[PDB]
Amino acid sequence: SLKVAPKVKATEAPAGVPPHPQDLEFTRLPNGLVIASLENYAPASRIGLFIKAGSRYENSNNLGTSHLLRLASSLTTKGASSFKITRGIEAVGGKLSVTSTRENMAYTVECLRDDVDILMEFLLNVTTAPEFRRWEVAALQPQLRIDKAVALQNPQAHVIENLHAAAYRNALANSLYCPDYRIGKVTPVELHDYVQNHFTSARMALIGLGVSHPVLKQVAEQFLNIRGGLGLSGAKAKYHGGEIREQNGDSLVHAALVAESAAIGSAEANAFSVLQHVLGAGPHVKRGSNATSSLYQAVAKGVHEPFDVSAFNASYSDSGLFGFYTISQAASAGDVIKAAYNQVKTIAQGNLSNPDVQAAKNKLKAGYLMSVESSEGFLDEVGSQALAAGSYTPPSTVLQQIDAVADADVINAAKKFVSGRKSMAASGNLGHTPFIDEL
Amino acid sequence: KAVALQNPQAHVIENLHAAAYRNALANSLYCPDYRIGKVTPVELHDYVQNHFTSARMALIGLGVSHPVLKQVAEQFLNIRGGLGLSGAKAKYHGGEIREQNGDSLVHAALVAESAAIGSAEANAFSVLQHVLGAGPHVKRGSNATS
Amino acid sequence: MTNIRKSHPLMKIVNNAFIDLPAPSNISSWWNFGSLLGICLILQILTGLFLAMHY
Amino acid sequence: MTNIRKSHPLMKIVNNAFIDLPAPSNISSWWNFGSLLGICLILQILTGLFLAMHY
Amino acid sequence: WALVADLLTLTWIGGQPVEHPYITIGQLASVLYFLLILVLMPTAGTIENKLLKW
Amino acid sequence: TATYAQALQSVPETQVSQLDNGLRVASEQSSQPTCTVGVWIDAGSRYESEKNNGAGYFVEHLAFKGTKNRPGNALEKEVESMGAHLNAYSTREHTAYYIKALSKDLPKAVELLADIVQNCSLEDSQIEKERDVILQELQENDTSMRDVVFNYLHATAFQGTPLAQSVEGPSENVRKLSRADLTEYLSRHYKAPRMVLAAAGGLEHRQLLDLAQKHFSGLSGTYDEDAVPTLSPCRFTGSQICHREDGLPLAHVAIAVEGPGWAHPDNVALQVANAIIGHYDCTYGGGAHLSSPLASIAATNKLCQSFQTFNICYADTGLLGAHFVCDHMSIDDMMFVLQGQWMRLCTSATESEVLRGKNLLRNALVSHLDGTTPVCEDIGRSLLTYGRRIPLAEWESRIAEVDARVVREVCSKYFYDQCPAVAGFGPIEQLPDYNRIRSGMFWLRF
Amino acid sequence: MLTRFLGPRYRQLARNWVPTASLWGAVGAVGLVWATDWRLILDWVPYIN
Amino acid sequence: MAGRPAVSASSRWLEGIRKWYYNAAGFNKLGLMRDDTIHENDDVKEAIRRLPENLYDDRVFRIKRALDLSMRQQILPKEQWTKYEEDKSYLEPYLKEVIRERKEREEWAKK
Amino acid sequence: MLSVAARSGPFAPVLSATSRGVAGALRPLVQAAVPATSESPVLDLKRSVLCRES
Amino acid sequence: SHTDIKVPDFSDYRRPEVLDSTKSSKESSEARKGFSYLVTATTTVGVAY
Ligand code: HEM
Ligand code: HEM
Repeated sequence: SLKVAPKVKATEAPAGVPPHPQDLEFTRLPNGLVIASLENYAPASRIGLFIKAGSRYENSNNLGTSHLLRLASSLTTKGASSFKITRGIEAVGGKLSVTSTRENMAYTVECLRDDVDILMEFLLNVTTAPEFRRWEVAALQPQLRIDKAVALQNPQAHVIENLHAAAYRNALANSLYCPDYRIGKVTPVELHDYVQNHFTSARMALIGLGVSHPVLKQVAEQFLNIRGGLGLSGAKAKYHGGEIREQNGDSLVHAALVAESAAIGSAEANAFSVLQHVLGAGPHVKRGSNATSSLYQAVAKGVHEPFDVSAFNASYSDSGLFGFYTISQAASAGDVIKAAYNQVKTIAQGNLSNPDVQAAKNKLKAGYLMSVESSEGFLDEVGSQALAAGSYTPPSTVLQQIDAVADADVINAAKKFVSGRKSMAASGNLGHTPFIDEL
Repeated sequence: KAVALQNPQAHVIENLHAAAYRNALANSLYCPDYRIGKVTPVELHDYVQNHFTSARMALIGLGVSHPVLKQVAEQFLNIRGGLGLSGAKAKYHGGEIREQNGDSLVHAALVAESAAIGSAEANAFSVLQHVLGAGPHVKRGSNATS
Repeated sequence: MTNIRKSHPLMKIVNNAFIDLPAPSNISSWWNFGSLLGICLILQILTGLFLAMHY
Repeated sequence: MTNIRKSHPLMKIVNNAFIDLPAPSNISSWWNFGSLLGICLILQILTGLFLAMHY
Repeated sequence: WALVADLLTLTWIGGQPVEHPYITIGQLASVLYFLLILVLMPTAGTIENKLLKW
Repeated sequence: TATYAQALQSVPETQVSQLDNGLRVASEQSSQPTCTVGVWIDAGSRYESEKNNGAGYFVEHLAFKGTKNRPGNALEKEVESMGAHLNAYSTREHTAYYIKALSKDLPKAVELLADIVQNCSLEDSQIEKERDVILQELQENDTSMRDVVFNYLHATAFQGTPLAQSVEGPSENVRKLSRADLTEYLSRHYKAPRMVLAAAGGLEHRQLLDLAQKHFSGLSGTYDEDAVPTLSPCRFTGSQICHREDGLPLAHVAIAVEGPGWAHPDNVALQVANAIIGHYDCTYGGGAHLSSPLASIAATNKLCQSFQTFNICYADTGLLGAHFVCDHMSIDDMMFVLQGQWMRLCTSATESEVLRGKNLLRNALVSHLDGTTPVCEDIGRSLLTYGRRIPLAEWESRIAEVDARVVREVCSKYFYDQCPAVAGFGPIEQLPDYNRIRSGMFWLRF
Repeated sequence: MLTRFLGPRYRQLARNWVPTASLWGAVGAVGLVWATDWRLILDWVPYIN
Repeated sequence: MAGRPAVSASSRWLEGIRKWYYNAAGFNKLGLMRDDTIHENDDVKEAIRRLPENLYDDRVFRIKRALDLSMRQQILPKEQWTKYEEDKSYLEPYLKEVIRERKEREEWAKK
Repeated sequence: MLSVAARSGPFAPVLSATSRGVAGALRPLVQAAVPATSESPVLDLKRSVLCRES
Repeated sequence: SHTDIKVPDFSDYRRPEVLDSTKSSKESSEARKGFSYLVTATTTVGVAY
């Protein structure tokens, strides 16, 4: 109700106490842990534990450990069993979900504010003190195939996995799902090593939604020992640039042509983000023709068949991938990629108008505000901020940063993509889809 | 395909042509995983009617008189091959394919573009092939000359 | 219908031939004689046994 | 034609309980009374029927 | 084997007339037949269960 | 210091004001810099006869394609360059057009919304090009097993009634629909008295009312002798439809009975009953430990690929039941335990599991309103079905009054010994006969 | 649900089946009486006296 | 501290009664440990399924050879018997957890 | 603006105990549905989309 | 194209009260099932005799 977009709330006639908003409390513990407690006085309370234990932190030996660790929740711990956790969570109606990207791994629990203390114990025990019994890990192993099958049912979820694989030789290239050869090859020893190395104060942050600061403060820092020195990540990564082409006889061809962009926090990343909306990265009108979308409009002429195209901006803590993602028939797959690619080249040549930039800034500002508007989306925004950075930035400050992006910076961002080393990942019927050297 | 791919060297060779070439020569010798069951009798008839047509054939026999071979071979077609999106005239591209399967032993194949058969340059590579050693000659040997 | 029915290694599965057995829809009335014959058989045994107690 | 796949769609499948049934190796002689009991039934019925033809 | 022996005692005393020696033995054998199975045998299993650390 | 009960009381109260022509202007004030505003109208398949069935889907398609003031894509261009999101959905009873933007952008969003409603263009080329568009995803929607089954269930549960029509409508009706039918449909169902303009976010209620007064005043009500048309009851019909197609891998089956309706208070008790049965589809970490007995058994021996419990509510009817996705040799094994769970609540429901269901329902209401977008839908839809909008605290009062005795009585009134409607799709050979399905509604068989 | 007490749930389940169990015993009573026209039961009914 | 509830059993002391019973039971003569002769119910059967492969395979052969001895009505030589002191419970830790799990599950149902 | 959803880039799969497994951030698929060719492939070995908790 | 399906006319076999599409089917549900069970109850009564 109250802190569902800015972490500073406007005055709303202080009376009663629940009907009154307040400021935000941000603290960093001496051991490096970060606590960002919120009290919006909402009926529902949400607690999230954000960890730098993404899928990129697995080395070549223990691939897929993060996927199994994502599924490893609701298992027997040192304080609560698997039965007690599943029964205890559902009895109070609460939910327990684990969100894992290539960099972070968020442990989120949602329930009502009356029973948030119960959800506290079931969160620390799952996150910090898992038993990882051999029989239980073995029984959960076939779920890896089931989870990977449904997640790969969507064709564009598989190109993104190959896109990072083709572009990196390192951490960021690891897929989010356990490899086909590792289903059954994961062992409780690997899970204990992954948990011990990658669960530490310096790589964790606790975020709450409707909970007092001392309640969060007292339940944070117990037994965090060492950083993630197991392998690969924890010692930087590097960008490669490649091309992965997979054929599966599908009717629709998915193509993702990207380049090297800047990491988050950097002022150049904002240039790509506003450039991402100049090119158009998602419809705003249901069943619309995308008149303002430069990419869709560019391919509209010539191609008179079903197709789709949008910008792609995958930004990370150390690097990033920027480019366009397209969907087209195999009969005219090459035309759509080439037409969309040529439009980006015109942007790099300075053929950009200030009203086009002004609209893109408006889309970026609006798109960000609605992203944090939801209670669940708001937790993810601050949670990742407390991990990538050491403090929270209010949305008003973010809007200023977006408004402080010069039109020249957008052109330079376009030049970086055009002149950069590309990384193409394609899927479907690749009879007509061109290669990187063919643009 | 499963039995023929039990040998890890078969997979690398299939991937080696896939990585190196874009055109005809990059096609694997085995039906793709998505095409098992998707082949139709009309496709087989088209393949036969286009490629099983005399000028692309040659009849060779051992221990058979020439008139027996000559008479039996005078019943053939007069057609040539067709076109292809991924197979027709081959052109070298050069790439890199990396597959991970957790195997104990690692197979690697690093190749470049050599010359075609008949050409005198192909003979240069063939004799160069045995300079570097391309198979043992002594059982359980230490390969001194390799 | 109450449970997953659990169990099953008993003589109930032998009785699935009387409950869940597939049968043609257009089976006419000339077919009750199969069950009628079983009715007749156990009727002769029932009356016959009580007849044999005085014969 | 598979010798193992015998005349299965018949009553022999029931008789697999007499031929191919797994049984413990360490069965002592005290288990023999199960088969003896069946022989006692058959013997009693066989002699009983011929007794009932004159009683 | 105490139950088997007692079952044999019941068989032996079943065929004998009801007089003063078989009245006493008959009651004792019968009361032991039920006492063994109902009380002594379940208590026997409990004692050994304790005797085997479980 | 802020208990669960106290937080519900501090939720801002919805403000509802009526215009001169009967337009209901509603809003909920908040603190977000963003907001969404939309118009909910009483229209859908149930309001269309067979001749004009599927007009709403045809009308909705052309709603954003051009207006009198902004012909062509100018209406779309205004929204996109502004940074707002434009969405629209239509069901058998309601259609909506809501636009999400910044709070400072409210004045322009309302002006655009009036143009879409009052000044639809329906150009002759637009219908012809949209007709081919509507004929396209109709073929696509044939591939959606879940949507086809629910259309099948609606077809036979309310057979011979307006409620049995599809929102999209038959393909033949799509081809023969002309501009005359569309404009007639607009002039008959798009009227101020049957309209509500809702909003939520960082907007003052006074601003929204004044904006509606400026733009929606031109809207008219009580057009002719028809004025505001009234609905007619639709009779539930216990039946069974089985589209047996063995090519498709999985079997989708939905079985439901007549519900109470939108305004019936028995919805709260029924919603607790559905929460007790729960849902599960092959991706939960709980597995065999799931509290719901149906979910626990379905996960222990891998009964279904998916299953869920629904309560569709209409003006005077409903479809209360469940829908499950399973193998071709698991339909009988789960329909037996699905109906077995229903007869347990009707006969023997313990207070402990109702407490689990009550808590589950409590979280469903609070967590559904995760922003301005679902709040306006709740504000707009309630004002068309419940009349007033029910506060969350009031929902808690009704939820706290449900116990085991209420659940046993309410379930036994709609579930026990009632003829259900069955819809099947795929390899449904194992699907039990209707008499086997019908006889599963009661126990002890004597 | 209250801190895992000792057999509260089964007491609630038993009470649900008590009204039908009590009426089920009537079939065992009346049906047995109906079977053998038991003398001291068919004396309080008005019609069958 | 063993044998019987009394401080001293009938046949002197208390610890030797259990040692005397172990030789009297005679499952050591067959080459079986104490937990190799337990009754397999729905609880013990699950606790067997959690045994490590090295320990489960060892149990299989100990049972397999014992049935061979019982089939021939024979026993292992005097030097191959299971010593009472060397007999260790390889199944008690696994049984206890299934006891703990079943007790929680059973008591959670009644609430 | 430091997250994986605000930038609408990479993916973030979710595994839950009371909710369905949901994976996917913003990437171009909505605009493809309007010229309907993406047939919404059958639920062959698949769970129910959109989840059920609201 | 699945929306082209329409349940055929069952009015030939429909009971007289559920003939009207406007009138709700819940009004006569008690009596529609009451008459059918009356046949079953009267058949068991005759068989019991
Ligand atoms: C398929 C089974 C049977 C058939 C077809 C059958 C048929 C007959 C017939 C035709 C008669 C001649 C009665 C007459 O003409 O007056 C008869 C008599 C008799 N049957 Fe059977 N019977 C069957 C089974 C039995 C059994 C199972 C019993 C005894 C357990 C039995 C006991 C008798 C006796 C005692 C009579 C002589 C008394 C009398 O005729 O009324 N029957 N039976
Ligand atoms: C388990 C099956 C049976 C048992 C245990 C059994 C037992 C006996 C016994 C203990 C006697 C007393 C004989 C004596 O003390 O002299 C007897 C007599 C007799 N039984 Fe059975 N019987 C069985 C089955 C049958 C059957 C199936 C029949 C006829 C089909 C039959 C016909 C007779 C007859 C006619 C007698 C009198 C003749 C005689 O006592 O030698 N019995 N039976």
